[PDB]
Amino acid sequence: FVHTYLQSVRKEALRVFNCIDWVHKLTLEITDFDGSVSTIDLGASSSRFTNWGSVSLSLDAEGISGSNSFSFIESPGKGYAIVDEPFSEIPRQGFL
Amino acid sequence: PHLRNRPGKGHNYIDGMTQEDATCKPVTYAGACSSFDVLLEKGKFPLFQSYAHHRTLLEAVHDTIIAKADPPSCDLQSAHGNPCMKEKLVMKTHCPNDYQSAHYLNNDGKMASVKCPPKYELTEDCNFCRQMTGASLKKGSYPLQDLFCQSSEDDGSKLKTKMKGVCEVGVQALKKCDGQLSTAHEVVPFAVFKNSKKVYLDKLDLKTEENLLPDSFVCFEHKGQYKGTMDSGQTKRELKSFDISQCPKIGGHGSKKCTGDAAFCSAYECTAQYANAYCSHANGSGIVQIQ
Amino acid sequence: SYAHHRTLLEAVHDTIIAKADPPSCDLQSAHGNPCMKEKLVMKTHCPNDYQSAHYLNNDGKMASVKCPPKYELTEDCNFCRQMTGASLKKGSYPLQDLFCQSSEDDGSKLKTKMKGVCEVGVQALKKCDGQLSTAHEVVPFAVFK
Amino acid sequence: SGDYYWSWIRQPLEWIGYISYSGSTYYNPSLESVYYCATNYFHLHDFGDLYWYFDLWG
Amino acid sequence: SGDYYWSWIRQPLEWIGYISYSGSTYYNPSLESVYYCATNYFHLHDFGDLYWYFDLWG
Amino acid sequence: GEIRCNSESSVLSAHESCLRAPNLISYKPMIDQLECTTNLIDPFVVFER
Amino acid sequence: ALTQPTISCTGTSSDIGAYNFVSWYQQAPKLLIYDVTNRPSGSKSGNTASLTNYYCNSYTSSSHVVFGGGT
Amino acid sequence: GSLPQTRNDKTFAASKGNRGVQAFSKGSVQADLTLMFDNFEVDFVGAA
Amino acid sequence: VNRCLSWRDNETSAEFSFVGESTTMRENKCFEQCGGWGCGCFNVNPSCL
Amino acid sequence: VNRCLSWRDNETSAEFSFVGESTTMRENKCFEQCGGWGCGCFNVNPSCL
Ligand SMILES: *[C@@H]1O[C@H](CO)[C@@H](O)[C@H](O)[C@H]1NC(C)=O
Ligand SMILES: *[C@@H]1O[C@H](CO)[C@@H](O)[C@H](O)[C@H]1NC(C)=O
Repeated sequence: FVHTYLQSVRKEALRVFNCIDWVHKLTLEITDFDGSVSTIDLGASSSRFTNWGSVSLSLDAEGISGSNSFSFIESPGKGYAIVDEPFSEIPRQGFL
Repeated sequence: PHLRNRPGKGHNYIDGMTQEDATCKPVTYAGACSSFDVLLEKGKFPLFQSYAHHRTLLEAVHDTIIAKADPPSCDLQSAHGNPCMKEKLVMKTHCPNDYQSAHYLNNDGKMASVKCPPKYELTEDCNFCRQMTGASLKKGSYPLQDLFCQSSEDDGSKLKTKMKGVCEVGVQALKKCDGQLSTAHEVVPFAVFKNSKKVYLDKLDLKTEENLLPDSFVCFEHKGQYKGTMDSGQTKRELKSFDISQCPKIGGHGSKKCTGDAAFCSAYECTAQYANAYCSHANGSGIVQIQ
Repeated sequence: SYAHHRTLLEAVHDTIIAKADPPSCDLQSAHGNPCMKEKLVMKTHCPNDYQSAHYLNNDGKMASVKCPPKYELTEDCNFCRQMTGASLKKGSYPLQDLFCQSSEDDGSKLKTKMKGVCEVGVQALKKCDGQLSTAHEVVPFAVFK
Repeated sequence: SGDYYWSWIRQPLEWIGYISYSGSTYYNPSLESVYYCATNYFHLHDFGDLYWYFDLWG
Repeated sequence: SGDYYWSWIRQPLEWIGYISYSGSTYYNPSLESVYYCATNYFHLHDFGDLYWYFDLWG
Repeated sequence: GEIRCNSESSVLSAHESCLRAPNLISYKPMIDQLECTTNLIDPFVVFER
Repeated sequence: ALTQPTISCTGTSSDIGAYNFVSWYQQAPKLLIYDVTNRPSGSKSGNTASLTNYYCNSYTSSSHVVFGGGT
Repeated sequence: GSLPQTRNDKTFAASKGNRGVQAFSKGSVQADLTLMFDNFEVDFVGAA
Repeated sequence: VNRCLSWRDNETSAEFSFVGESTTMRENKCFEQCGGWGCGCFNVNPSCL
Repeated sequence: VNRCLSWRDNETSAEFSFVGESTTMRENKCFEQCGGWGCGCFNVNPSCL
């Protein structure tokens, strides 16, 4: 009789995800009246409730830029990376 | 019934209603206290039941954490023509039957209670006193609000209620408004800080951090236990409360041999001889901080 | 599972396992002595009406805890409590789950080798400073000649 | 009629108890289980039932 | 008060039994079912209940 | 119409009967304080466009 | 009960210290001073009332009536 | 496969503040942002 | 931990009982965090948010 | 409101009970309206038609 259990070797983990689509995203610096301490970020057809009302962005050209078939890895506090395999929701032996 | 090992003194009684000192002076596993057992009923007082190892309002009052208001409890028998029942009438409560008193935390951050005349009981809304012939009133007071208290030194003199779109909450007049006024009854969370008044909040973002202070340990003893208090033959297996002030601190002096779990042994000095009491670490205790 | 191997008491009576110094220091006469040290680091569970309980101490011998007369060991086997009109059992509760046997293989060079352990039970494996995760765990153990 | 509290006092004073207009009875804690009867009959207060302001002694 | 063991001895010594401060009774195995009563009253040990150090004989 | 309702009152009161897509809310459980935020198409902007 | 020997009626925090309902009787005794000062002269300070056979009674936190020892 | 990698002319890379990834691709957009209720005025600015 | 990952989005925690019954659109999540004296808890198993 | 949106078309309201049982083709609807003193009702939750 054999009882086997897995244990983690390194005290770190990696997060694997995929990008279904890419979205245009504009960063604005709001040089307000008597003071320019205001920086905002917003996407297509979206509004942000800043001071003195709100600021909206149309960006009517293209709200998307297609999709992809790779996978992305994130190591928290260390950065990101790209792996050239399709993102599979079912585990497979010999893969990521 | 580990929840009946109260932190601090555990004095769950109110001034004047001192006819239940057998079981409401320090609350132990044995007796039954009317002003405490209501908190442990299933489905009622869920916020305290989550933070079950923190002090109640009466416990905080008896530890001088929370002060007592001016006219601490203006009796309806002698002061029913005085502007007393003002903060109570803006709350929507629900008292059970056979209760002659009920305590709450008033606007100033102190404890005030409503006491019916003798032989009367508070109605279902705790607003009126009614008399029933041949009824046995409970000896305690019903806790009106769902709250838990603790000991803090953080100052809050600059803390004030900041609610958006609210002209007036409870008895506090936030601002002056004219026109439409949607008036309703709502469940508002609130907090009380040192040197401040009641502070109503739009959101409740609170976190707890653990420590090794004496209030975070539950120390008990057995009844009939050899070489301990109440060392006599028993007909039932029951526990007894123990005071952690006797167990020596690590690298220190004490009066009783004391053993416990990992946290206690890390904090206090666990004995190598026969122990007098067992000191476990509190289920959920700690220090709670509100955002 | 190993039901046809000797118990701790059987191994003691066959001279396989020795008896510790103070074989069982009675709590009636030696409650102020540093006896209950290896027992206090174990998490046990005794039934009721038991006046004694035996275990295999660190040195590889058999020790036991005996309550004063008419007292019984509590549910954690750490204290003695007295019940009026209770009939105590005449034996001692085996604290540990173990089986013994007769062996001639030498083990004088055998020692505990646990990775990432500063201290297990009553044995101080090494000296460590900093964070120390302290817990109760089920550790298998063996005793050799 | 008039919301009175009929109380009993004794001198071997010491308050024994009162019976109210509503039939509610309140007793001294020691005696829970010359004799006079005095009640607040003239100095009535509109804000409270100050029944210990004894006058009109029996 | 003082955690004493009141024991009975007889001489036709021979220990009969003791009754403890806690009410626990221990008897001689043979007699389980002149008379003196001596208890350890002065030479108390903090580490154990050495009740057979008999003094203050009855 | 990622979040859609059946009446103006349901929209103005955020009633639970309104339907919405899976995973609209973005959670940032960083150790100091949580950040609950989401990016939603403003229907008024599209209406004015 | 209250402690009695200007006659001074000294009590605990429950009576006099909390409530201002203390009255005096002269002995079928006759009531002289009610509500500390009102007369159909007395005063209060801390837990002790003063009046310038005289008995003092007061109202306790337990809704009871406590009579003085008497002078 | 650290991020600064180019695949079929896409050149994915870390976004500023390391909060995600980007995608550098040939293209352009038309942006017409709108202000609303813009009111930010004080009195001390009356001086020249 | 078993309750921590298997938290249903439509089930409310006991801490937020002052919300009680509400008709607003709402969801509930549970996130594991660090466990240890540096995190703030004596236990080393992961805490919950 | 829960009864208001979930109104079955074949279920008759209690107000129109003088109709009672009829063999004519018929349907029943419920519409939310304003709620507030300007609308005509002290409550601010939406009324029903
Ligand atoms: C909604 O919650 C109830 C009670 O909490 C539960 O019985 C029901 O299964 C839940 N609905 C789901 C999980 O779809
Ligand atoms: C018609 O009405 C009856 C009673 O009102 C109901 O039981 C039945 O389900 C309805 N038919 C539907 C909803 O198709």
